[PDB]
Amino acid sequence: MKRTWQPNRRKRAKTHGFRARMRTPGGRKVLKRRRQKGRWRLTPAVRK
Amino acid sequence: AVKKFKPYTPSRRFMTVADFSEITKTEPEKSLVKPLKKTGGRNNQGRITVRFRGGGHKRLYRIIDFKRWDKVGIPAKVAAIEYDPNRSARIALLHYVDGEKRYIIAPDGLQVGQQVVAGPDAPIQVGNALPLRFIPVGTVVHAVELEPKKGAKLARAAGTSAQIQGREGDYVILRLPSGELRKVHGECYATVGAVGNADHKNIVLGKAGRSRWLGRRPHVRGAAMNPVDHPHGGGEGRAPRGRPPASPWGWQTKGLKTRKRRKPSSRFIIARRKK
RNA sequence: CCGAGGGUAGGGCCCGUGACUGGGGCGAAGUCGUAACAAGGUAGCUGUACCGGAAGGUGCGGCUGGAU
RNA sequence: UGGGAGAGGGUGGUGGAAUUCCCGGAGUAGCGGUGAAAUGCGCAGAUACCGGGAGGAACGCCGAUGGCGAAGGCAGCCACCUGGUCCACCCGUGACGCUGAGGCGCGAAAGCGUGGGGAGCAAACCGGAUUAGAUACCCGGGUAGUCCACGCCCUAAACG
RNA sequence: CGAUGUCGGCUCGUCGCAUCCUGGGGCUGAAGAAGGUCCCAAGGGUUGGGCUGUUCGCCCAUUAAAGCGGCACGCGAGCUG
RNA sequence: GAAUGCCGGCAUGAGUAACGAUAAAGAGGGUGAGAAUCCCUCUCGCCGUAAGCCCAAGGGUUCCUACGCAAUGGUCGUCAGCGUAGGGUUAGGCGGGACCUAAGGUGAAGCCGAAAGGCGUAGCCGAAGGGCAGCCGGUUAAUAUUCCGGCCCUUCCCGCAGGUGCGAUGGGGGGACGCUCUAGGCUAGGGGGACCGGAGCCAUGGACGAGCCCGGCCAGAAGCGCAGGGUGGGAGGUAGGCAAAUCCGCCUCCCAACAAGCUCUGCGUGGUGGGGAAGCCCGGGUGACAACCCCCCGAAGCCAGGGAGCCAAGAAAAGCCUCUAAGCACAACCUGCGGGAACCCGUACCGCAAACCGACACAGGUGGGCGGGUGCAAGAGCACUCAGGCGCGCGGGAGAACCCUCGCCAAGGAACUCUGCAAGUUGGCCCCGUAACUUCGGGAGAAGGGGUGCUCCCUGGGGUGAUGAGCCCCGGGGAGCCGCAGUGAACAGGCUCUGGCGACUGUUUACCAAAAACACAGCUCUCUGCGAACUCGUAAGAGGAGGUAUAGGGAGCGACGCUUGCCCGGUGCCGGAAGGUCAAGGGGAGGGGUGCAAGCCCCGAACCGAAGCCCCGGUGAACGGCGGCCGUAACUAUAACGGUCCUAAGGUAGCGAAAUUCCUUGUCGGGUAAGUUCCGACCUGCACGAAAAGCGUAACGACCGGAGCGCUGUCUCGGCGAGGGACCCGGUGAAAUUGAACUGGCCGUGAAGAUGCGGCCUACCCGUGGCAGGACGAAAAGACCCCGUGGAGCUUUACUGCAGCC
RNA sequence: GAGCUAGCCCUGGCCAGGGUGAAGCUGGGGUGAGACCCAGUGGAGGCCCGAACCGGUGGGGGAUGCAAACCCCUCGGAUGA
Ligand SMILES: CC(C)C[C@@H]1CCO[C@@H]2[C@H](CN[C@@H]2C(=O)N[C@H]2[C@H]3O[C@H](CCC/C=C\[C@H]2C)[C@H](O)[C@@H](O)[C@H]3O)C1
Ligand SMILES: [Mg+2]
Ligand SMILES: [Mg+2]
Ligand SMILES: [Mg+2]
Ligand SMILES: [Mg+2]
Ligand SMILES: [Mg+2]
Ligand SMILES: [Mg+2]
Ligand SMILES: [Mg+2]
Ligand SMILES: [Mg+2]
Ligand SMILES: [Mg+2]
Ligand SMILES: [Mg+2]
Ligand SMILES: [Mg+2]
Ligand SMILES: [Mg+2]
Ligand SMILES: [Mg+2]
Ligand SMILES: [Mg+2]
Ligand SMILES: [Mg+2]
Ligand SMILES: [Mg+2]
Ligand SMILES: [Mg+2]
Ligand SMILES: [Mg+2]
Ligand SMILES: [Mg+2]
Ligand SMILES: [Mg+2]
Ligand SMILES: [Mg+2]
Ligand SMILES: [Mg+2]
Ligand SMILES: [Mg+2]
Ligand SMILES: [Mg+2]
Ligand SMILES: [Mg+2]
Ligand SMILES: [Mg+2]
Ligand SMILES: [Mg+2]
Ligand SMILES: [Mg+2]
Ligand SMILES: [Mg+2]
Ligand SMILES: [Mg+2]
Ligand SMILES: [Mg+2]
Ligand SMILES: [Mg+2]
Ligand SMILES: [Mg+2]
Ligand SMILES: [Mg+2]
Ligand SMILES: [Mg+2]
Ligand SMILES: [Mg+2]
Ligand SMILES: [Mg+2]
Ligand SMILES: [Mg+2]
Ligand SMILES: [Mg+2]
Ligand SMILES: [Mg+2]
Ligand SMILES: [Mg+2]
Ligand SMILES: [Mg+2]
Ligand SMILES: [Mg+2]
Ligand SMILES: [Mg+2]
Ligand SMILES: [Mg+2]
Ligand SMILES: [Mg+2]
Ligand SMILES: [Mg+2]
Ligand SMILES: [Mg+2]
Ligand SMILES: [Mg+2]
Ligand SMILES: [Mg+2]
Ligand SMILES: [Mg+2]
Ligand SMILES: [Mg+2]
Ligand SMILES: [Mg+2]
Ligand SMILES: [Mg+2]
Ligand SMILES: [Mg+2]
Ligand SMILES: [Mg+2]
Ligand SMILES: [Mg+2]
Ligand SMILES: [Mg+2]
Ligand SMILES: [Mg+2]
Ligand SMILES: [Mg+2]
Ligand SMILES: [Mg+2]
Ligand SMILES: [Mg+2]
Ligand SMILES: [Mg+2]
Ligand SMILES: [Mg+2]
Ligand SMILES: [Mg+2]
Ligand SMILES: [Mg+2]
Ligand SMILES: [Mg+2]
Ligand SMILES: [Mg+2]
Ligand SMILES: [Mg+2]
Ligand SMILES: [Mg+2]
Ligand SMILES: [Mg+2]
Ligand SMILES: [Mg+2]
Ligand SMILES: [Mg+2]
Ligand SMILES: [Mg+2]
Ligand SMILES: [Mg+2]
Ligand SMILES: [Mg+2]
Ligand SMILES: [Mg+2]
Ligand SMILES: [Mg+2]
Ligand SMILES: [Mg+2]
Ligand SMILES: [Mg+2]
Ligand SMILES: [Mg+2]
Ligand SMILES: [Mg+2]
Ligand SMILES: [Mg+2]
Ligand SMILES: [Mg+2]
Ligand SMILES: [Mg+2]
Ligand SMILES: [Mg+2]
Ligand SMILES: [Mg+2]
Ligand SMILES: [Mg+2]
Ligand SMILES: [Mg+2]
Ligand SMILES: [Mg+2]
Ligand SMILES: [Mg+2]
Ligand SMILES: [Mg+2]
Ligand SMILES: [Mg+2]
Ligand SMILES: [Mg+2]
Ligand SMILES: [Mg+2]
Ligand SMILES: [Mg+2]
Ligand SMILES: [Mg+2]
Ligand SMILES: [Mg+2]
Ligand SMILES: [Mg+2]
Ligand SMILES: [Mg+2]
Ligand SMILES: [Mg+2]
Ligand SMILES: [Mg+2]
Ligand SMILES: [Mg+2]
Ligand SMILES: [Mg+2]
Ligand SMILES: [Mg+2]
Ligand SMILES: [Mg+2]
Ligand SMILES: [Mg+2]
Ligand SMILES: [Mg+2]
Ligand SMILES: [Mg+2]
Ligand SMILES: [Mg+2]
Ligand SMILES: [Mg+2]
Ligand SMILES: [Mg+2]
Ligand SMILES: [Mg+2]
Ligand SMILES: [Mg+2]
Ligand SMILES: [Mg+2]
Ligand SMILES: [Mg+2]
Ligand SMILES: [Mg+2]
Ligand SMILES: [Mg+2]
Ligand SMILES: [Mg+2]
Ligand SMILES: [Mg+2]
Ligand SMILES: [Mg+2]
Ligand SMILES: [Mg+2]
Ligand SMILES: [Mg+2]
Ligand SMILES: [Mg+2]
Ligand SMILES: [Mg+2]
Ligand SMILES: [Mg+2]
Ligand SMILES: [Mg+2]
Ligand SMILES: [Mg+2]
Ligand SMILES: [Mg+2]
Ligand SMILES: [Mg+2]
Ligand SMILES: [Mg+2]
Ligand SMILES: [Mg+2]
Ligand SMILES: [Mg+2]
Ligand SMILES: [Mg+2]
Ligand SMILES: [Mg+2]
Ligand SMILES: [Mg+2]
Ligand SMILES: [Mg+2]
Ligand SMILES: [Mg+2]
Ligand SMILES: [Mg+2]
Ligand SMILES: [Mg+2]
Ligand SMILES: [Mg+2]
Ligand SMILES: [Mg+2]
Ligand SMILES: [Mg+2]
Ligand SMILES: [Mg+2]
Ligand SMILES: [Mg+2]
Ligand SMILES: [Mg+2]
Ligand SMILES: [Mg+2]
Ligand SMILES: [Mg+2]
Ligand SMILES: [Mg+2]
Ligand SMILES: [Mg+2]
Ligand SMILES: [Mg+2]
Ligand SMILES: [Mg+2]
Ligand SMILES: [Mg+2]
Ligand SMILES: [Mg+2]
Ligand SMILES: [Mg+2]
Ligand SMILES: [Mg+2]
Ligand SMILES: [Mg+2]
Ligand SMILES: [Mg+2]
Ligand SMILES: [Mg+2]
Ligand SMILES: [Mg+2]
Ligand SMILES: [Mg+2]
Ligand SMILES: [Mg+2]
Ligand SMILES: [Mg+2]
Ligand SMILES: [Mg+2]
Ligand SMILES: [Mg+2]
Ligand SMILES: [Mg+2]
Ligand SMILES: [Mg+2]
Ligand SMILES: [Mg+2]
Ligand SMILES: [Mg+2]
Ligand SMILES: [Mg+2]
Ligand SMILES: [Mg+2]
Ligand SMILES: [Mg+2]
Ligand SMILES: [Mg+2]
Ligand SMILES: [Mg+2]
Ligand SMILES: [Mg+2]
Ligand SMILES: [Mg+2]
Ligand SMILES: [Mg+2]
Ligand SMILES: [Mg+2]
Ligand SMILES: [Mg+2]
Ligand SMILES: [Mg+2]
Ligand SMILES: [Mg+2]
Ligand SMILES: [Mg+2]
Ligand SMILES: [Mg+2]
Ligand SMILES: [Mg+2]
Ligand SMILES: [Mg+2]
Ligand SMILES: [Mg+2]
Ligand SMILES: [Mg+2]
Ligand SMILES: [Mg+2]
Ligand SMILES: [Mg+2]
Ligand SMILES: [Mg+2]
Ligand SMILES: [Mg+2]
Ligand SMILES: [Mg+2]
Ligand SMILES: [Mg+2]
Ligand SMILES: [Mg+2]
Ligand SMILES: [Mg+2]
Ligand SMILES: [Mg+2]
Ligand SMILES: [Mg+2]
Ligand SMILES: [Mg+2]
Ligand SMILES: [Mg+2]
Ligand SMILES: [Mg+2]
Ligand SMILES: [Mg+2]
Ligand SMILES: [Mg+2]
Ligand SMILES: [Mg+2]
Ligand SMILES: [Mg+2]
Ligand SMILES: [Mg+2]
Ligand SMILES: [Mg+2]
Ligand SMILES: [Mg+2]
Ligand SMILES: [Mg+2]
Ligand SMILES: [Mg+2]
Ligand SMILES: [Mg+2]
Ligand SMILES: [Mg+2]
Ligand SMILES: [Mg+2]
Ligand SMILES: [Mg+2]
Ligand SMILES: [Mg+2]
Ligand SMILES: [Mg+2]
Ligand SMILES: [Mg+2]
Ligand SMILES: [Mg+2]
Ligand SMILES: [Mg+2]
Ligand SMILES: [Mg+2]
Ligand SMILES: [Mg+2]
Ligand SMILES: [Mg+2]
Ligand SMILES: [Mg+2]
Ligand SMILES: [Mg+2]
Ligand SMILES: [Mg+2]
Ligand SMILES: [Mg+2]
Ligand SMILES: [Mg+2]
Ligand SMILES: [Mg+2]
Ligand SMILES: [Mg+2]
Ligand SMILES: [Mg+2]
Ligand SMILES: [Mg+2]
Ligand SMILES: [Mg+2]
Ligand SMILES: [Mg+2]
Ligand SMILES: [Mg+2]
Ligand SMILES: [Mg+2]
Ligand SMILES: [Mg+2]
Ligand SMILES: [Mg+2]
Ligand SMILES: [Mg+2]
Ligand SMILES: [Mg+2]
Ligand SMILES: [Mg+2]
Ligand SMILES: [Mg+2]
Ligand SMILES: [Mg+2]
Ligand SMILES: [Mg+2]
Ligand SMILES: [Mg+2]
Ligand SMILES: [Mg+2]
Ligand SMILES: [Mg+2]
Ligand SMILES: [Mg+2]
Ligand SMILES: [Mg+2]
Ligand SMILES: [Mg+2]
Ligand SMILES: [Mg+2]
Ligand SMILES: [Mg+2]
Ligand SMILES: [Mg+2]
Ligand SMILES: [Mg+2]
Ligand SMILES: [Mg+2]
Ligand SMILES: [Mg+2]
């Protein structure tokens, strides 16, 4: 049947993207936390 | 004159439709329309704030002239009468001798080709607009402003009217369509006559899908719901109300008055509605 | 080929009968009340409506085939 | 052809009396109701009186033993649209008449559908009396309905 | 109770005997025929249908007879549900 | 040494199940160490509204070539979407951007919020919508509307000429719109040709033929032709289009009007440029100077912004055209022609799937376009087939039980069973014919029947064409032929009678309920006079609604018909300027602490003093509620009638053993041989009853009952047959479970059901196919039941608070 | 976190073929005029049959699955809420 993951590059970028994150207080704490942890990537990769 | 159908489907048994016989023009005036932005009953938060809305036919808004003191003294000709999907009334296309064009809501009796005019001096004729003080007592009147220069507010839907009862200083006394008696300032404008399309109330929607076309989504009874949802929700089997009948939010809904007690407009309301 | 008739399927009129049910007729001395004939004790009758154990009562309008 | 009387019919308008309710004022201990009462209403200011307002329904006197209509039925006053009918004159047609199974139309009240309207009245209903009872008669309330539009119903002591 | 699946049916049997029939007896208020009552006997047999989820029970048509009980009210790692 | 402990390793089950659609294979020849599995050829089968082809998304090198086979591939592997390396994606016109706006988002101004932040007209962003210029063919191992060829076109810059009051983000026009149905004319696409071109072929009995087999086009600027769209021209006035305006709108007058003209599209033609089969020979070469023509069918596509009808009344903005304002009129803009200029990103490949979403090369899921022919009434249905693509990444045998999926069956025909569950039957089209009842539509495909192929002959009408021929479409009559059978295969209703419920079409518990549930038109009550009520938000601000009582919120009921009774004492809500109670506050009789005192400081009665509550009324389609005992008729029985207690009032009409009736399978009647169900009645209704509506109701239902006919492997009662498994052999090889085991029966015993204890009996050691009685077999720390001063949802006249309202 | 699912908003797309035959309109009849009747035309509808597409009624299979909801047969809607 239709499963839950239906990839869509625009959707991915507009929801989880670096700019979406910078716009809200909580998104910035995400960026700050994944920085402090040392994540190689702070935000999902989409081809664009 | 509502029109019937032969019972050739279960729903055509009872369906009635308007006759559309006063209509003389069947596409609107390009310069006077704009898109009517549908809401679904959602507010600027996106939350439903009026349940069960959405899904109706697409519509354009037709700008209606609810002031008419905009153009004192300038007569206009009744060019056309048109269907308006944003209101129960029909609407009348007006060509002013100016060249300006404008819609009004179409009074009862109004014929294409006649002239109407607005102002303190206009004739007392179906279609004219005067401040209330200059309209003789007993006149049936529609599209009444409620405060001067603020726009016509009262008696706008199909078939309605207000009646001028008496005068008192700067105010006149109107009997509104609800039967309330109210003081409305004499400088408030009003249009002579009743609103047209009086047969509107006798239309039988006839099928569920027709409510859908109007943007009315199905209404769910509280008695059908659960207690998380509604005072009347719950119960094994059917259940009577079991408490004073109530709204989803818990206030009582059989009798409980709701006009704010200390409202300044009370001084101008002589007598609440009847019946 | 047509053909008595036999078979299949579906209708129409009639007759008989049927748990139960509707009033109707009749029947020497049953029970309830007293509507009508006298102004019958609320003049009567009446078409209709609604109501009531029952006759009946009341509304509306009609008639005199009503008294004084 | 000329004239007549008439609540004949339909539409629109509109005029005063009365009842009810609302507002103001003035006033106080009862009002109402009956065979007698009681229920009801009233000092939270009624009844009785004066002024203003709203709204519906019916048109006093004239009015008659009257008038008009085929019948049912028709009554303030006004305009309009319309039927019947009679008289005069003796002009026109030249029996073109009478009745009329079916058919079609009209048809008090009540009642029914859809809107409206709702003052007074009032089936149903509630109450108070009366009574052995009183699902009545009398009294206090009161909903359909009584009114308007359109559509049905088609009955009668629709009788002379 | 860190689970011993529960009513009825179906299928498959197997056992007890306080025996429904068939076999053998005694008594009879046993003439015969046919019954009643008790004793011995478990080898074999013990039908089909209508109603109900039913077990049971009632009924229809038969039969020599249409037995009553146990097996976790036998049988869901065999089925049904 | 135990914690269903934690991490890791390794066992058992076991050479066991399985190897992923039952579309299917066989042989020859190659290659190689090795071949059912790679390549090639021949034969066979499968898809063909796809299992073929093209877009979009998503994926991201998977593409092509060489070299590989450890692992990945459910087996093998020389092969591969695998490993290594090299190569491969070319645009002014295709798609996106340097254009436009939609929802939405963001946001000068501005508003609001302890902070963070929330709003917000303009404006800006935002597309699969608008707008905009490229078609055909060839080339590569791999890209192509991108390279190349041919023929076309767009914008920008600059110049020449010619024309004009030029000029904008401002005004205006246009852009610009629905649903159904649809005319004419074309095009795509298709069928036929006795005509045109072609390598050939004559077989096995016949055919050298008007034979068979193959093919008979594509793109094209101007001009021209056919078919369509869009559009009146002039004058005078002018106060409106937030400045101006010669434009637009509005009034007038004259002329033009089913037209025409102008303009813009589509189709045809068109200079010219391409393509071009079978077959044969080694993707290529030939065919080939290839031929390229006639007729028929014909779109849902095109002309298009076409036409009609309808109600539910159908985006915006830019491009573009026109008007003018500053300005400027040496400019500028319009037209024509010439030269020059024209950027960024994508482009490989997969794409109904082995490359995307599902952990897998997973029988599942994934939007748009094309989707050929024949016959079957039509069609995208079905069967077979074209082009093209496949045989589904384990095979070889055998021919047991048993399971799956399938075919048939004597006599019987529902006897099966909770139930005809399941499977039969029926089955398309044409014609005849068709009942109760009904809201007049319907019920209806009611039921039930007859016809159906082929051949000859005669004949009616239509489309194209020409009025004819030919081709094509609808028929009509007669006479025949064959078979068991003519919708000869495939696709394709079983029917009726009668109840319950719900009017109806719809909706639902994604993944155990599709229903009688929810919704529904319709009915009623109630709130709301607009800065409405109500809702979301601390607020600003939104929705309501750019609506206004014929409207908006809430609530119950649920098409329609006939109806909807009595109770207002309690609760609710509505009304009541009196009375009672009533907080802060007012008032301050009278006290008190302290101080020499002036004073300072505290307590404080009467009385005035909101809402609420009390109190007086109203109100049921507001919450609700609608009696008991005893007596009585000239047979008996039963009570129309009476008595008395109680109530706020004592259940009306209608219905009734009911989706409600306990006793109960009530009783009677019907249907049956037989009927706890069913239907019809009765009424002592345990415990119906009137908008949590009462009683009916045509039509409707994958709803739940009862009966009958038809027909059956459901059954008496089973038999045989097919294929996929099971079984054997080669290859690959799991799983839960598992204290260890050298693991029999009886009768006892035991913590009360023993392989393991006692006594007896029985029993050589080890497997394979099978069956399920036991190992209180596995699975899951019982979901029932209790217990814990465990949890959570929900309710209220439990307590206590809070929002909100007064 | 609404790339699943529920609702709404904006903008697009899709629904083979066949059947039934409403209103209106035309003509005829009818009447004083009418209503109304008859035939033709017409092409309505939460109309009918049936693909695509959307569903998920009954049974069977599957049940360490092809699959953490699938497969076969059957069945509902298919111009509309
Ligand atoms: C009067 C009765 C209520 C008495 C009651 C009957 C219920 O069961 C029995 C109780 C007594 N214990 C039984 C039980 O728990 N049995 C369970 C079974 O659950 C699976 C089978 C399917 C589920 C059925 C039963 C559940 C409860 C599982 O496979 C079985 O091993 C078994 O665990 C008594
Ligand atoms: Mg889903
Ligand atoms: Mg995307
Ligand atoms: Mg996207
Ligand atoms: Mg997205
Ligand atoms: Mg976001
Ligand atoms: Mg972002
Ligand atoms: Mg912050
Ligand atoms: Mg910060
Ligand atoms: Mg790094
Ligand atoms: Mg992140
Ligand atoms: Mg109708
Ligand atoms: Mg009708
Ligand atoms: Mg109209
Ligand atoms: Mg516009
Ligand atoms: Mg809005
Ligand atoms: Mg917003
Ligand atoms: Mg937001
Ligand atoms: Mg709401
Ligand atoms: Mg809503
Ligand atoms: Mg409105
Ligand atoms: Mg309108
Ligand atoms: Mg005012
Ligand atoms: Mg209405
Ligand atoms: Mg609408
Ligand atoms: Mg509604
Ligand atoms: Mg509802
Ligand atoms: Mg509920
Ligand atoms: Mg519920
Ligand atoms: Mg919730
Ligand atoms: Mg709660
Ligand atoms: Mg609650
Ligand atoms: Mg409740
Ligand atoms: Mg409930
Ligand atoms: Mg209940
Ligand atoms: Mg419930
Ligand atoms: Mg109730
Ligand atoms: Mg209750
Ligand atoms: Mg409540
Ligand atoms: Mg009011
Ligand atoms: Mg014979
Ligand atoms: Mg006696
Ligand atoms: Mg009398
Ligand atoms: Mg008497
Ligand atoms: Mg008397
Ligand atoms: Mg009398
Ligand atoms: Mg009475
Ligand atoms: Mg008093
Ligand atoms: Mg006083
Ligand atoms: Mg009034
Ligand atoms: Mg004479
Ligand atoms: Mg009458
Ligand atoms: Mg009357
Ligand atoms: Mg009394
Ligand atoms: Mg007495
Ligand atoms: Mg009244
Ligand atoms: Mg008389
Ligand atoms: Mg237990
Ligand atoms: Mg365990
Ligand atoms: Mg247990
Ligand atoms: Mg267990
Ligand atoms: Mg059996
Ligand atoms: Mg003897
Ligand atoms: Mg024996
Ligand atoms: Mg035995
Ligand atoms: Mg039994
Ligand atoms: Mg029993
Ligand atoms: Mg018995
Ligand atoms: Mg014997
Ligand atoms: Mg036993
Ligand atoms: Mg026992
Ligand atoms: Mg027991
Ligand atoms: Mg047992
Ligand atoms: Mg058992
Ligand atoms: Mg089981
Ligand atoms: Mg069992
Ligand atoms: Mg078991
Ligand atoms: Mg077992
Ligand atoms: Mg077991
Ligand atoms: Mg230990
Ligand atoms: Mg473990
Ligand atoms: Mg542990
Ligand atoms: Mg561990
Ligand atoms: Mg290790
Ligand atoms: Mg391990
Ligand atoms: Mg290991
Ligand atoms: Mg070992
Ligand atoms: Mg092993
Ligand atoms: Mg082996
Ligand atoms: Mg094994
Ligand atoms: Mg396995
Ligand atoms: Mg497998
Ligand atoms: Mg298959
Ligand atoms: Mg198969
Ligand atoms: Mg082979
Ligand atoms: Mg090989
Ligand atoms: Mg090999
Ligand atoms: Mg193979
Ligand atoms: Mg090969
Ligand atoms: Mg095909
Ligand atoms: Mg990937
Ligand atoms: Mg390998
Ligand atoms: Mg190897
Ligand atoms: Mg290998
Ligand atoms: Mg491997
Ligand atoms: Mg695999
Ligand atoms: Mg090799
Ligand atoms: Mg490449
Ligand atoms: Mg180019
Ligand atoms: Mg640039
Ligand atoms: Mg954006
Ligand atoms: Mg775009
Ligand atoms: Mg081109
Ligand atoms: Mg337009
Ligand atoms: Mg528009
Ligand atoms: Mg558009
Ligand atoms: Mg429409
Ligand atoms: Mg072409
Ligand atoms: Mg063709
Ligand atoms: Mg060409
Ligand atoms: Mg001007
Ligand atoms: Mg060639
Ligand atoms: Mg050549
Ligand atoms: Mg199409
Ligand atoms: Mg078009
Ligand atoms: Mg058009
Ligand atoms: Mg806009
Ligand atoms: Mg200047
Ligand atoms: Mg100059
Ligand atoms: Mg120019
Ligand atoms: Mg640039
Ligand atoms: Mg490419
Ligand atoms: Mg698929
Ligand atoms: Mg596709
Ligand atoms: Mg692939
Ligand atoms: Mg595979
Ligand atoms: Mg797959
Ligand atoms: Mg072809
Ligand atoms: Mg066909
Ligand atoms: Mg295969
Ligand atoms: Mg396949
Ligand atoms: Mg074998
Ligand atoms: Mg066969
Ligand atoms: Mg047989
Ligand atoms: Mg039979
Ligand atoms: Mg038979
Ligand atoms: Mg049966
Ligand atoms: Mg068939
Ligand atoms: Mg019948
Ligand atoms: Mg019939
Ligand atoms: Mg019938
Ligand atoms: Mg019937
Ligand atoms: Mg009929
Ligand atoms: Mg038939
Ligand atoms: Mg024939
Ligand atoms: Mg033949
Ligand atoms: Mg069928
Ligand atoms: Mg239903
Ligand atoms: Mg339902
Ligand atoms: Mg019902
Ligand atoms: Mg009904
Ligand atoms: Mg439907
Ligand atoms: Mg569930
Ligand atoms: Mg479910
Ligand atoms: Mg689930
Ligand atoms: Mg299911
Ligand atoms: Mg359910
Ligand atoms: Mg269903
Ligand atoms: Mg539901
Ligand atoms: Mg319904
Ligand atoms: Mg109703
Ligand atoms: Mg109402
Ligand atoms: Mg709130
Ligand atoms: Mg708030
Ligand atoms: Mg705050
Ligand atoms: Mg608004
Ligand atoms: Mg509402
Ligand atoms: Mg409902
Ligand atoms: Mg309904
Ligand atoms: Mg009460
Ligand atoms: Mg009261
Ligand atoms: Mg009360
Ligand atoms: Mg109150
Ligand atoms: Mg107070
Ligand atoms: Mg109660
Ligand atoms: Mg009570
Ligand atoms: Mg009654
Ligand atoms: Mg009964
Ligand atoms: Mg019943
Ligand atoms: Mg009951
Ligand atoms: Mg019972
Ligand atoms: Mg019982
Ligand atoms: Mg019985
Ligand atoms: Mg019987
Ligand atoms: Mg019965
Ligand atoms: Mg009884
Ligand atoms: Mg109930
Ligand atoms: Mg009923
Ligand atoms: Mg019914
Ligand atoms: Mg009826
Ligand atoms: Mg249904
Ligand atoms: Mg159903
Ligand atoms: Mg049957
Ligand atoms: Mg069998
Ligand atoms: Mg076999
Ligand atoms: Mg062997
Ligand atoms: Mg091996
Ligand atoms: Mg392996
Ligand atoms: Mg051991
Ligand atoms: Mg051992
Ligand atoms: Mg052993
Ligand atoms: Mg052993
Ligand atoms: Mg024991
Ligand atoms: Mg033992
Ligand atoms: Mg042992
Ligand atoms: Mg031991
Ligand atoms: Mg031992
Ligand atoms: Mg021992
Ligand atoms: Mg031992
Ligand atoms: Mg021993
Ligand atoms: Mg032994
Ligand atoms: Mg073996
Ligand atoms: Mg074995
Ligand atoms: Mg076992
Ligand atoms: Mg066991
Ligand atoms: Mg155990
Ligand atoms: Mg066990
Ligand atoms: Mg489990
Ligand atoms: Mg635990
Ligand atoms: Mg436990
Ligand atoms: Mg558990
Ligand atoms: Mg549970
Ligand atoms: Mg317990
Ligand atoms: Mg405690
Ligand atoms: Mg404790
Ligand atoms: Mg607790
Ligand atoms: Mg809690
Ligand atoms: Mg708080
Ligand atoms: Mg409130
Ligand atoms: Mg998605
Ligand atoms: Mg669309
Ligand atoms: Mg469709
Ligand atoms: Mg037909
Ligand atoms: Mg026709
Ligand atoms: Mg027409
Ligand atoms: Mg339909
Ligand atoms: Mg059909
Ligand atoms: Mg299924
Ligand atoms: Mg589904
Ligand atoms: Mg089945
Ligand atoms: Mg499962
Ligand atoms: Mg399936
Ligand atoms: Mg199927
Ligand atoms: Mg269908
Ligand atoms: Mg269709």
